[PDB]
Amino acid sequence: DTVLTQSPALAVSLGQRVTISCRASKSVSTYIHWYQQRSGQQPKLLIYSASNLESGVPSRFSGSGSGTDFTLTIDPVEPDDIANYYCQQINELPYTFGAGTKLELKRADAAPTVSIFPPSTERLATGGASVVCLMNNFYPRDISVKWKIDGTERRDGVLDSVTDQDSKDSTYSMSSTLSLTKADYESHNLYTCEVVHKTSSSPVVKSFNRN
Amino acid sequence: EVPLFHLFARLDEELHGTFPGLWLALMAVHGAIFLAGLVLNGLALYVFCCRTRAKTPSVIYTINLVVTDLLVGLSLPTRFAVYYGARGCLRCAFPHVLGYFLNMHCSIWFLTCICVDRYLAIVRPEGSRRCRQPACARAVCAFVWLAAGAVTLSVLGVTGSRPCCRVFALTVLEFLLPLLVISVFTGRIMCALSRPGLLHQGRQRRVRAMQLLLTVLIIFLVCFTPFHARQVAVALWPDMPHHTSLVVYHVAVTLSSLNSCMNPIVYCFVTSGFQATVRGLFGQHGH
Amino acid sequence: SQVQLQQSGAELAKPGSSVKISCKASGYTFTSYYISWIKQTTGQGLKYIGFINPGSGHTNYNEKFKGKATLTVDKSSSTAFMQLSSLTPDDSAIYYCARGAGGFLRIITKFDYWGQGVMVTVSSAQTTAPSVYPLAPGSSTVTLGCLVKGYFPEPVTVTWNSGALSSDVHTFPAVLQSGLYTLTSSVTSSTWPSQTVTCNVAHPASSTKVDKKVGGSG
Repeated sequence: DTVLTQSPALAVSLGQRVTISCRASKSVSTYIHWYQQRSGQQPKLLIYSASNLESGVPSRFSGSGSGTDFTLTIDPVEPDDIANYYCQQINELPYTFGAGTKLELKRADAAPTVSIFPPSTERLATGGASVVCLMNNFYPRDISVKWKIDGTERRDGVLDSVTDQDSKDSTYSMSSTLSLTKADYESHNLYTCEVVHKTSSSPVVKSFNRN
Repeated sequence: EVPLFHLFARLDEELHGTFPGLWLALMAVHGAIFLAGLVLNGLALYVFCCRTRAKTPSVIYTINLVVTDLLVGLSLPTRFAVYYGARGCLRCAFPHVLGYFLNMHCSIWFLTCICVDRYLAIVRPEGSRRCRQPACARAVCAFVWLAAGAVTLSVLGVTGSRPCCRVFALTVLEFLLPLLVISVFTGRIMCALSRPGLLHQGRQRRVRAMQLLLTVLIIFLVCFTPFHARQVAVALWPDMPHHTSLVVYHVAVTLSSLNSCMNPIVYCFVTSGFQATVRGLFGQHGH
Repeated sequence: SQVQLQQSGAELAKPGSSVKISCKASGYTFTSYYISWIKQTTGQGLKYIGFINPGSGHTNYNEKFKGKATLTVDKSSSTAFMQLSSLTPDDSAIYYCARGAGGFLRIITKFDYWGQGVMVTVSSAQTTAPSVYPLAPGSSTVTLGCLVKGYFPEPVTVTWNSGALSSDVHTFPAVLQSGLYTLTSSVTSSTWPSQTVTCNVAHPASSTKVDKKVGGSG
């Protein structure tokens, strides 16, 4: 069974050449299909047999390579090419797809807009507690968020959600929620979410004591 | 419930999927076999129709044999042509299946008939009261063709809707019986030859019959044993792995098709003009 | 017409049950081309399940999906069917049907067209109305949002001020916990608290429309 490992997701800019590398495990002569999975759409076959364009796709795409390593070249790029890309071998019967690469736009490394949001008043009435930290409009993707609790490390039941690429400004957004029982919430006083990002060496602090 | 007619095309597609290199190698072997069988059987048909005059019953059986061989050779690339130009259509996969059945039945029984006629012309000259008489040979050939049609209709069905295998009653009346007949005839020939008291031309005729019977026995044991062995093992041993069954089935089909190329050794024993026109063709090719 | 492979709608099933998803081909001779079924999960990548020849009826399955997926063909209406048996929450994924052209060197050498995809969600939970939770802190542009907790199934829409506010509207992806979904949205309004904002939510399957004012201190 062949294992196909694709290149890690990389940032692209408008008009510059980009390439996607797909490396197989065993030898596949020329049997790599290159698709394009857009946001909420079926995959569209761009390249078949690792070199031939599909009838209908623009000529900006070009597949190349044979044997073990394969490449897909896009030049130039427009916002219609910001999507997933999968390499699939059809040599042996257990057809194996790649992990997929996320192309996305590059721009200025904006700082996150981090925000404590207090649990609501009637959250305690229903028998629960959910505290949230929200940050948005930041670059890059690798953002670290963690819950500072009275000078102690704390992870349990912390759920994190990350949005996709923004359409109008090409940024990211993130929410982190901690689900705690109302008794353990009211037993404790100090609350913080510590957020560390590439935008600044100094970590951003945003705490919560009572208001 | 998935009759054998479906199963032939399914096995073809399954081998093409799982083992592409073996499938292409079998394609190359089938193409070479078709070429060799076509040229050899065309030469044999021309020799036995437009050259020889003494229409002995052996000549009639051999003419039917070359007709069967030509039909199987023509059906050999028909399988791949149907598989590629008309894939999915399994109704049109009938001609190569019928070629398989013809190769299994008519070649086996016409070789048996040639051996029987050769035996009856050596030990027991009956005065041509029941044997000889080329109308009798024509009737025997017609009955063999009707038996082949009946066997195909009994295995596949009226409309190709017979499930399961039902193979135990076929390999005994189709492979074990001619093998037993040829074995007992060559045993009788060997027993007669071992006993002293035979004059030299009678001994020569007996040993020539020995070569003919042993050649037909070798053809039987090489080109048809794997098919019936696989058919027996697929019923006695259903535990057997599926990949092994597929590969063994395709190799057996390849050898059963190789029977068409390996048959013309018998034509050297049937008549003396075959090698004469072979030498003539070789001389024409050289000059 | 051009080649098309239509598919059914999204299917919500129960664990241990079975489901059947249909791919209807149109615009070409149905028996001349293979139909392949392929998986895609959100966490992992695409995974190939199997294929079937509509004409000869020959099927092939992946080793992982053997005994789980079953492929059938109805040639009269020209439709392929895939049946999932013994469904588990692992199988919540999007399934595609692909029209695979026959080839010479290999059995399939092309994968022209794909279906629009059928989302199969396996969960023992039933449909439940959401419980929105407005929350506000207590610069001029201050973040505001509500917490939508405990709803089923997945699709739900959140609207800000009935569409009046559309500046920095961030609907985060929803996560699953204890068999139920939770949602959070955010917006920045420099007019707070002079201008009240509403948390308009609408669950289509639950047919529930809730508007909530954030309120809060200040």
